[PDB]
Amino acid sequence: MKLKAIETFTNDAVGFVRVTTQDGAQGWGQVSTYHADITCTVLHRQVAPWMLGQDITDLDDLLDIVTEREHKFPGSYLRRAMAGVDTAIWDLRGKQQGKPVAEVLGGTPGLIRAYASSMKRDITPRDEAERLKRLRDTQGFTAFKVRAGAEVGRNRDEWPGRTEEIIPTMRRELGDDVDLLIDANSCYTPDRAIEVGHMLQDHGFCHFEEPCPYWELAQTKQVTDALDIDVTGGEQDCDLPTWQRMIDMRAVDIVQPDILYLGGICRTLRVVEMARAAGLPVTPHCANWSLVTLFTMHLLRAIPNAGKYLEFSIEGPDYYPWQEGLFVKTPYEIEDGHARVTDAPGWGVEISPEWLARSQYQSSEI
Amino acid sequence: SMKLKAIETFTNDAVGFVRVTTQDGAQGWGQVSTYHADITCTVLHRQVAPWMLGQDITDLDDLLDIVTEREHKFPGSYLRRAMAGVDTAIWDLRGKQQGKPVAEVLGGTPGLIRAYASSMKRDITPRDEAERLKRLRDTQGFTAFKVRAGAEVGRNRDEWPGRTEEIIPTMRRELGDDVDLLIDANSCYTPDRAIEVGHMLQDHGFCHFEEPCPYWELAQTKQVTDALDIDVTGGEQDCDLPTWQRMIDMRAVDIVQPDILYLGGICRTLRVVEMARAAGLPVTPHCANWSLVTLFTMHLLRAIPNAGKYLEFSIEGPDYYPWQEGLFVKTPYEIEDGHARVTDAPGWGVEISPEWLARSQYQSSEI
Ligand SMILES: [Cl-]
Ligand SMILES: [Cl-]
Ligand SMILES: [Mg+2]
Ligand SMILES: [Mg+2]
Ligand SMILES: [Mg+2]
Ligand SMILES: [Mg+2]
Repeated sequence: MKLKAIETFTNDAVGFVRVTTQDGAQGWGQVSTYHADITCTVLHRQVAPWMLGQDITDLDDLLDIVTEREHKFPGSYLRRAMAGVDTAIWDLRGKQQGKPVAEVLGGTPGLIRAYASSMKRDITPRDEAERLKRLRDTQGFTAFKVRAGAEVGRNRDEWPGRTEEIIPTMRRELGDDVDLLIDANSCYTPDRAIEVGHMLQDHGFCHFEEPCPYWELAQTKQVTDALDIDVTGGEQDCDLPTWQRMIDMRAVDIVQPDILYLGGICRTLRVVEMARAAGLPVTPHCANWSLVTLFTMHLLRAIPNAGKYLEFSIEGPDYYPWQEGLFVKTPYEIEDGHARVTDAPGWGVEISPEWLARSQYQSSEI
Repeated sequence: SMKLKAIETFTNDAVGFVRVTTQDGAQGWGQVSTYHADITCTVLHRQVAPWMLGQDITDLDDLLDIVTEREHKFPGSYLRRAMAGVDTAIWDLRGKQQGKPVAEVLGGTPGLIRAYASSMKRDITPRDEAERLKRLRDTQGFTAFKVRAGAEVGRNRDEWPGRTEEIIPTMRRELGDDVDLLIDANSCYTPDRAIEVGHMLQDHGFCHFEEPCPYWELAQTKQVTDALDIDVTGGEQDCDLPTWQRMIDMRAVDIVQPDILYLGGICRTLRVVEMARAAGLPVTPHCANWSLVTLFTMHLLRAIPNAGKYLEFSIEGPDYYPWQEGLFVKTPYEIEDGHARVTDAPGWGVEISPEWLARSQYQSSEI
């Protein structure tokens, strides 16, 4: 229908969005995490003005108008902001139809296999394998991702030999009955990445993520065509034209869009379409317990070319202190290695009234 | 001293200035890109200052790369708009430390730069547009003029039926045969429609066709460039260096037009200038208002080896840019027979208005 108001409730780490249509119906979404306060300022300054009082039936076209009206601001922030209104609108639709978003998207509620994703690089290989082994046995995870090199470390490792050690260590401690994934986070050059690539293949890994600087498509494509193991990437890509370019030249084997970094469900679905047309699987990026993971769970239960599993961060409050207490009831309980999309209308989650009380509020209305 | 001790911003919603201070106490003034400058300044302190404070600014290029790598999850305009403010303040500091205008620090010399009168309006009839530009031709001495075609990112639609068809011959008729005529479509057309418009431009001697197609569709722009004889230009919204490399490598345009502040500063703009230089392409930067962006461009144009034909010079008044009034103690934009001037004053050679600063929103970061 038509939007009458857009409100944001945020702190520096995460911000939630509530949209209200003319008839009074409301929906809840979330902008991308990290510097969420800046993102919400951008939302009211450059997104709300173009969406308020407009028909949201053709959301794709409306979001395009936003980016065209703000064409002088290509990049992350505008899209992180857009994602908040988009996701709130989908929650609205689900609640209006009495269906979870997965169903509105043409899918069905149910379980989704998840892979335990480690975010740490400072942690020692021994301690990593140890905590992931406990999760394998207590939570039922059958897929695990660890870190390689140093974050955008210009070919330098977290420390001499960490990557060499962590590769075999993980396969040794977790056994041969689990899937192993690794993420270099744009640390290596095509050649250094190829070196590491072989060490990975020798130990059974099946996922080599962001081996080279993500903005250097060519370098990445060199690794992808040089290795047999799957090379993946795309989490930092929020530009659709660049997405099409990446998929046409096939710089990767698996595409990994982040629903919120990309600009919402609608825009992510465009990448999903580009991916299937090229016959590529979609394994989204979602690295924390904000709503980004839940949004991805609904998406994976609806798209025809979904990857093998849902990225599920296994970090605690020491890494993500801000994600504690966000919801009345967490939607992230794991059941034998799987997450669950329930039949609750919309996203099926409630933002903590206490968290909202402490948030910074801002509204845009017509 | 070459180590930053502090970074301060003075801003309002339209424009924000940056002052940097080295450990020895030396200071330089720069500016972040205009428009939602308050947000840009917030981004500057949150995502730029933390990586630059306390560091040696001798190799500013590498330091700026570190900023983009540390903030790799934030590709896009805002981070670069913020970085541009620290970068330009550092160049002012260097010029002042050396007693030289930035143009000289960059390897160039002070002097005149030919400017082209740039109209920003589409909601102005071809008749009134020609009239005001003709008067500027006679009173200011401009010999180059740029007007607008189509509707801004108008999806092939014109501001109104037939406006572009009328404005082309009107400018040539009214301004005469002895002036250069440029036009900017601001991403309005599809390649086919742009080519039709291109033919009209060529039929009336225009020499510059800017941003004919959506700027993010390099292949579309290239099709136009390849089909038309008239120079096709673009690049003002491009802040990504690898995209710049792709655009130049594929020869999508005939003239590159980086905006010093949208691109992230002088250092980063110089990287694009070099890409263009090696490829044999000229550089005609974008600078659309009387904030410091135009002055920064003036200094750059007095130094690069592959400069284009002229400096973009906005001729809009306070009805269009109310916020650019009273920014400086003395305007650096007085025109002399169609030319702007870079003086030998150290640094940028300008002083921010104390009154404007008094009314600004202040924020500082220091170590
Ligand atoms: Cl941005
Ligand atoms: Cl860049
Ligand atoms: Mg990753
Ligand atoms: Mg391969
Ligand atoms: Mg232009
Ligand atoms: Mg040509």
